[PDB]
Amino acid sequence: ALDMTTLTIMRYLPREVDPLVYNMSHEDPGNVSYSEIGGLSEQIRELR
Amino acid sequence: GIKESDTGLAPPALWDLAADKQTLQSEQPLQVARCTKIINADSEDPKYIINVKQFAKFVVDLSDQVAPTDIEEGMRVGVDRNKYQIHIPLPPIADPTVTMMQVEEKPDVTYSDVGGCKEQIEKLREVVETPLLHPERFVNLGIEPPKGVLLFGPPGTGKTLCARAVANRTDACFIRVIGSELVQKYVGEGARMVRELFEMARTKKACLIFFDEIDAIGGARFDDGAGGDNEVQRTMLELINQLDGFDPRGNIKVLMATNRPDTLDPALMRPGRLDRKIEFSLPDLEGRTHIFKIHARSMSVERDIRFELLARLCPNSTGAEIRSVCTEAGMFAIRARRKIATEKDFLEAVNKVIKSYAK
Amino acid sequence: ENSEKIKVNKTLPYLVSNVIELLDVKCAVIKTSTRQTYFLPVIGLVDAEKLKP
Amino acid sequence: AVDTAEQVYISSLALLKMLKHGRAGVPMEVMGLMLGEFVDDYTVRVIDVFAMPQSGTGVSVEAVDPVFQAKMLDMLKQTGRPEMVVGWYHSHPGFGCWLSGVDINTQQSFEALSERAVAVVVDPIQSVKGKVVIDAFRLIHEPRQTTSNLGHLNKPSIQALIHGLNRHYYSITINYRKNELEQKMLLNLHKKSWMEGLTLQDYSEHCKHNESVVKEMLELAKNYNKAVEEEDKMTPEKQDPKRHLEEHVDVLMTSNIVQCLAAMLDTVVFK
Ligand SMILES: Nc1ncnc2c1ncn2[C@@H]1O[C@H](COP(=O)(O)OP(=O)(O)O)[C@@H](O)[C@H]1O
Ligand SMILES: [Zn+2]
Repeated sequence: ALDMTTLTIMRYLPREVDPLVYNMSHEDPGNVSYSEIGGLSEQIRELR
Repeated sequence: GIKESDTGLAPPALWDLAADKQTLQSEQPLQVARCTKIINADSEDPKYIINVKQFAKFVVDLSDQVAPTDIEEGMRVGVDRNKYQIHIPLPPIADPTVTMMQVEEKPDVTYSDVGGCKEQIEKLREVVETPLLHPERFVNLGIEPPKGVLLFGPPGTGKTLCARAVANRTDACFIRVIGSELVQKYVGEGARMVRELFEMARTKKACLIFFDEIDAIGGARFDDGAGGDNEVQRTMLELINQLDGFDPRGNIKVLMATNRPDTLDPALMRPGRLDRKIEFSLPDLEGRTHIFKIHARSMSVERDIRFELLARLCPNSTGAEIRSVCTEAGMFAIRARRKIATEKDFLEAVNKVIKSYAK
Repeated sequence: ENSEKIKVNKTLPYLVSNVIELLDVKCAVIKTSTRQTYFLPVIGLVDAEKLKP
Repeated sequence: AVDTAEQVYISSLALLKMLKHGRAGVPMEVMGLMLGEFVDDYTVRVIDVFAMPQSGTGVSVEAVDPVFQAKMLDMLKQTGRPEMVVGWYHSHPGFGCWLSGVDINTQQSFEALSERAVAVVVDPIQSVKGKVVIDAFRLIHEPRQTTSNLGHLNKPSIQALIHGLNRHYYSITINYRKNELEQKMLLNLHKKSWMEGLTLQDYSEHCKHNESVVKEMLELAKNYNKAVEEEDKMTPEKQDPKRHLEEHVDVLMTSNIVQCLAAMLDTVVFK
């Protein structure tokens, strides 16, 4: 981000943008736990 | 000498004085933007959204010379150069293509222009003409006056013209539409065109709207096509399902027509879309005689014609071909350079179809 | 006087823009309807919780 | 005499408020007032300048808060500044010194105020890096000129002439009231201190500076063997070896001699 007047660099910023990726990163799944899975055991454990 | 390059300008006695100079130095020119979304926190400091195309969008307000009583959604507004406050609501645009569907006034057609099918146009008028001009029998006997009917008859013959005669005697603004005018390379908007059409008709002092080839519009969904020229499936129900009938209809009269009724969606067939259905055929002998009676007015001829025999020399045939044959007797006069048409011209002009179109 | 300065410096017509995310070193990013892009070290007359990037 | 090409004097003390206010309001045409005196028909001098806060109307007559200025003048005359307001100023960032439709009406009030009030325009963003862009204007053929003073000045610039004397307003030549006291005071801002002048920089950085030119001198030495080899007396092209050798020589020698001299002086002073 740069000055409007002299355009000299006022600050660096965290790289990149986009509200869509925010919406992809700010949705909540709710409260879940591995015990609240229907005993897929092996499967769940493999994913762990 | 130097050549002018199409610069215009009027002679001196027709311009200037101090008026033009004062007007230019005094009045601010107005840029044009589209309107949106009256913010309307409490309806005394409303504010609005505007869009200057390719440039920006702004939140703005009105100049107190104009009031929210004149501002709506879109509304084509005009503002000044620097503070962009609303100075004028601009008049509507002729772009929405409604103009090319317009007839806009009493058509040059009467209830005798119909070629013999006066029976059908009369049963039509029972359901559109009668329940606007003679409402003394509908709602008292129970039902709100109907407003819309369909037609189907011979190949592209006379069908539309009935609507024109009705709209003439109804004293109604007339609009006529084909499926093509609900279609563009830009999609989705094709459905929105019917919405625009009904709204712009209701901005008129009540209007009569007619559709042709309603088979191509009122035809139901075809899933097994798996694509293709698929715009129909996006647009057609917005006619069929947003269309209103005798009950749910505002101050509008509607008429349908197509040569092929077998494919039409029952939703169009059922009420809320249609209040009557009418069938036609190839003009009967009385009809064919009456069409030539009508067209005897359409030219200058040696008016001793045996139209009674001409209509019989025509076997099962249309009435559009009757018009074509009358103009073909005109062709007979032209090829002979004759100042008037004659019965022989009519006879061999009829045979032009009857022989060469059926040899 | 703080409120009346702020009121008289709302300026009445103003641009519209699309919100982009915030940062702490509180300060947000904005894309104009003129497709210009800007960074505000201070968001302004709206609190943080009114916002959705 | 009805006023002529004339002259305007501005104090240096007034000037710095002209720029500081302008560079403060980089998004807006910020404005303020000048105190001075129409000392005579030949010139007007301005001493002291006070900017005033924002008005949502921008540059205008209603931008002037009568309550603020009256007490601001009241405070100023109490603390020794009884001068009246002889003119008003506002910033024009991004475009030169000229008067817009609002400005001419704004100034037209000021002439209607007393007799000959003058406006001042500052463009603080292109007034940078030693360049200054300031001019004074007044509304109404300017009365009979009696000296070549305005003939000396550049004629109204095109970016101002497009809105120039056709709007029956004209420039007044700027001038500065700086004095020997202010001159050396401002000079003392950048005047070198003794330890600053005796700083020996950095010997390792000096070698870095020395290499930064000696390596280049190797190329120009090769390039000098190109200018001398094209002695066919061809068309003019100074470039490549000829000049750039001499400037780089100048900086290189003065760098080494001063560093060694100060170190030599340092060797003598401190024992
Ligand atoms: N017997 C007739 N009387 C009047 N007009 C006719 C007749 N036969 C055909 N027409 C013509 O038909 C045209 C439009 O009606 P039509 O094409 O039948 O509508 P649709 O497209 O619904 O079939 C008009 O231009 C009219 O000149
Ligand atoms: Zn100005």
